[PDB]
Amino acid sequence: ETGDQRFGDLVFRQLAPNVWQHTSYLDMPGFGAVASNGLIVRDGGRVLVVDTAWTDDQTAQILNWIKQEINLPVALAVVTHAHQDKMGGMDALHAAGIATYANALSNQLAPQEGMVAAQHSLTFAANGWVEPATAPNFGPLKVFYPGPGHTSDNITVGIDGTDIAFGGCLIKDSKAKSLGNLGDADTEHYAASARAFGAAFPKASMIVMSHSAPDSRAAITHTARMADKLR
Ligand SMILES: O=C(O)c1ccccc1/C=N/n1c(S)nnc1-c1ccc(C(F)(F)F)cc1
Ligand SMILES: [Ca+2]
Ligand SMILES: [Ca+2]
Ligand SMILES: [Zn+2]
Ligand SMILES: [Zn+2]
Repeated sequence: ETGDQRFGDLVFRQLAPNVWQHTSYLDMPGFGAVASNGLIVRDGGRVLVVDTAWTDDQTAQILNWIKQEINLPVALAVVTHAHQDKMGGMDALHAAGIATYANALSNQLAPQEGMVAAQHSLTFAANGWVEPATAPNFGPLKVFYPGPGHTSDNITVGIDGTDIAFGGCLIKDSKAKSLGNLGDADTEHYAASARAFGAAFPKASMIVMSHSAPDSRAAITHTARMADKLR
């Protein structure tokens, strides 16, 4: 709590001199607020965003918070897979004139998932690293596709010059008792994908994820341990 800022429906937490976490909440009618996290990154004189909020209105609130608190232009956004918690606000980013980037497969699945596709598609080598020509001027964002897990399209992001990596919805916290909704999951490859994310970002000590508070690297090995049990 203490330290967090609220702006409309959203909550913001500073993780590092130039990195903040954004949290938005879906109101599940019977259940109440379900939190989802993304990241905001100040890169010199511009801002980069990872993930939308659940809805367009909430995504607009992120951008307005950036305008109010950082007052630097948002140069691009990258969304980490084609479900509502990470791509629900695409229309808001587009309306705001932010260039948007997603895994090619996310963009291909988006219509069927009821999401709006990003403008640009990222592609990935066999070793999981983004093909650099598809991610121009990403500054410190290092984008890595670990393999199928939470979904087949899930990607992850590390921030150069920080100790932070973002596992999105693939990674659960180190006290988690399950892997959550596995309805679109690849149960066979999940564990290796979790470990691959760990290997991509070997010096990250702060692991940020969609549905828990930032954790140590314990979150990675813990998720992989649970995932091992799906085979
Ligand atoms: O199941 C979990 O792991 C979990 C745990 C805790 C909080 C959220 C989630 C899952 N959120 N989520 C992911 S991750 N990908 N998609 C969705 C989603 C959820 C609801 C809707 C709906 F309610 F609005 F329909 C849509 C998407
Ligand atoms: Ca919409
Ligand atoms: Ca689905
Ligand atoms: Zn999902
Ligand atoms: Zn999620």
